[PDB]
Amino acid sequence: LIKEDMRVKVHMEGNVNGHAFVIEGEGKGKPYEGTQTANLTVKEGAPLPFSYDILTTAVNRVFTKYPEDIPDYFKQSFPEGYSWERTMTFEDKGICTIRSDISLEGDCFFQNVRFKGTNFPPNGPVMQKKTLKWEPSTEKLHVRDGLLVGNINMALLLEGGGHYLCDFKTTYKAKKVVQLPDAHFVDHRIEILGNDSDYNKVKLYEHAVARYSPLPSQVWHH
Amino acid sequence: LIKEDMRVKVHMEGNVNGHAFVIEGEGKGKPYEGTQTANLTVKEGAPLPFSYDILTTAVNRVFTKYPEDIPDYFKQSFPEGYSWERTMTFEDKGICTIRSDISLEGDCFFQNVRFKGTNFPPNGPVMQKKTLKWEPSTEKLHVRDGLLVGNINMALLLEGGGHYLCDFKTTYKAKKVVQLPDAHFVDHRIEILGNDSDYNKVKLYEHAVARYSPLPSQVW
Repeated sequence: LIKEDMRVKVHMEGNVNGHAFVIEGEGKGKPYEGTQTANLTVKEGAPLPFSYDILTTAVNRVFTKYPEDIPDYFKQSFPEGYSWERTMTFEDKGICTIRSDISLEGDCFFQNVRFKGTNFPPNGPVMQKKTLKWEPSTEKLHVRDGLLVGNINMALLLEGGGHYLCDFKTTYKAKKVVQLPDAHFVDHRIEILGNDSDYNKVKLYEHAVARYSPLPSQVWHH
Repeated sequence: LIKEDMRVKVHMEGNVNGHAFVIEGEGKGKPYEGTQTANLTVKEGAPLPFSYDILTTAVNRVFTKYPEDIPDYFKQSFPEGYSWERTMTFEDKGICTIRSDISLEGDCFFQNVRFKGTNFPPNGPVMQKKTLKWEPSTEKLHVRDGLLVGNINMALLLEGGGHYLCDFKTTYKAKKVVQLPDAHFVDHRIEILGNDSDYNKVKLYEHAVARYSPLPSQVW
């Protein structure tokens, strides 16, 4: 069903500090390898007056390397697929709320995303476009009320040095009954590989790998 | 100054939901391997009417394995040492604030700890003692305001299933100028190895290893 090589289609409709935008993307990835690349084009709202980086994580946990001893919530969901809802809570009170529907037609995932950012300060790094990138991250995942929940301490590296912090909560919800995993981790690294001056054109990449703690337990448990 | 085998001495003055208590500990560890074990004794305030697990992470990042290419903020700090302050913010409005001073006498670290906990629901997992253990964790650390800060999405496994969440923020402050690391991670596993039913006597272990991302950057 989910092949070694798969395609990606992204539509994103958004609004940040009252600024409306539409982004379209096409990409490819290796689902079992947890890697993918996408090419993003701004259809509306150009030139974006805010940091592109707030958008990149909204552009699919199907692209995560899962070891055999951890049930794969996301690959198991197909062909029905899944959706997710995320809150991005920034340390200066900027907040983003995102919802995405992940469907599959043929070899291509369609990712229909709704993005809203509000309350970013005019002098802050988002509106002044002072971010360089996201640090790589570790997402902690558990089951809460029957759904899969991920939490992350994210940090955007800033021009002139230093970090601008963001707390990520995502709730992932399969559209069919999938086998649920114990608490685990996903290591991430998201990166813009290339862009034009205005970020109207962007080449984006993510690598993600699921795992347990690498440290052995000292106490036997069932 | 830091040998491959080192000693620990713990003194904790505590108060949780108005319950006063004192804990003394003695332990040993391998600073370069990231492992240590401690034997803790409730000196005053026995028996504790809350879950022991809230206390355990309060009971020294000098016991973390740091690779060559990440500056070791904690190990550098000695002989002068370091202190830390942490906020534990639970999903049910329970809150802990903790301060710790870490000094070194001979081969023995002395960890002088003040623990304050408030606003735990009287029918919640902490006051009702329904936690099983902490999950293992990954702490993210970056420099802020000239000091080292770590954040963690922590979780306690519950009797009867599921997790009870707690967000950790820690600020670590060295008592001399040390070379500061770039943003990195510390993976942890804390475990109670053994206890008497009251938790008057607890054997406690932690393992921690510092690292960068295992994923290679695509840009130079």
